[PDB]
Amino acid sequence: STGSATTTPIDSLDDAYITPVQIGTPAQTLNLDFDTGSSDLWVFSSETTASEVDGQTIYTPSKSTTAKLLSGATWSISYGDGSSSSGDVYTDTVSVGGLTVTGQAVESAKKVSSSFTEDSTIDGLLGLAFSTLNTVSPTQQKTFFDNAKASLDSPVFTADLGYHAPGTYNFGFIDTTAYTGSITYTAVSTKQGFWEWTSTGYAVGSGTFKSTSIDGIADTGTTLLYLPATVVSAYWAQVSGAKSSSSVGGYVFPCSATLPSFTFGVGSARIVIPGDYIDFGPISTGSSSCFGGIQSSAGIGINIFGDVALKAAFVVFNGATTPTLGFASK
Ligand SMILES: Cc1cc(C)c(CCNC(=O)[C@@H](N)Cc2c[nH]c3ccccc23)c(C)c1
Repeated sequence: STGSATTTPIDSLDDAYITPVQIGTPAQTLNLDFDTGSSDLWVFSSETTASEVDGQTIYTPSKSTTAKLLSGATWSISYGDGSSSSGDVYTDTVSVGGLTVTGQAVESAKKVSSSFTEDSTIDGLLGLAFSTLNTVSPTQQKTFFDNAKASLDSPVFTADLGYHAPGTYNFGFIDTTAYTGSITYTAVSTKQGFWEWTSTGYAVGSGTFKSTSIDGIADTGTTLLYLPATVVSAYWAQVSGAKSSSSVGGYVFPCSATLPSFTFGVGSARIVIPGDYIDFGPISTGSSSCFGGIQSSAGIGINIFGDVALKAAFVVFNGATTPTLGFASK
């Protein structure tokens, strides 16, 4: 089998991407944030504290003839940025395009933190990291991809995120028309539960490529590109007036700037992030200071190749017996 669904930026800055997902019988369609940095499929629901719902579409398991409460199962997730959610668990039928998993764990939120409430465009997250990170207790549950993998024509999914435009998540096949050149594959460590890999270096604009190992995760659920402070300083030094602001929380730059590109290495291959991808707009409404899309990882503990980097590439998440990551230009 295969599946294919269009993923759409939630706003004019590409702050996140939402993909329609069918849950239950009859189908309830929710717009989920496909997150290769976590492993829980959780949704706003009829159980969610009413004051914590503000425009999201909810899953109502009592209206699904295939939903079954997973007795005694609860979940609770604390993302590294300080957001969180928790609740109870149903098994139900979940489809992404033409791809269907019966008996998928659907984690129904009873509580969400304020940032999720305040984002009316995201109805939940669909985790695509490794199932060892799943938070359901006392019986850990599998991700949608893990459940689907044996049925897929090939045990893969691909992320093709657009810049200010829709893109595509494919399951079970590689669309050879969706990229230029070839796909370069690179090793993955699964020990921490992430799609953890090592970039071979970077360049700023037309500058000389620096060969240096940069360990990090491929995380479709993170907006920005978070890299070591040395790398980030080298980038913003090329932008007149850019500076790291403690009050704002990272590098800011004049909104009148035209930004240089940023290149990262995948083996001997190179992915070029165009400069415009690194502009995340005014720091506050009406400001002439803009927030940078490349930021220091120093306070995080790991480098994060988030959407800023991933949207410049066609990315293969290869779930073969030994997982690997593939990147192509597009
Ligand atoms: C200090 C610090 C700061 C950041 C930015 C991060 C990355 C957080 N990014 C995720 O954890 C996403 N994989 C998932 C995610 C978290 N919050 C969301 C809100 C909306 C949509 C998706 C999500 C970490 C690990 C640590």
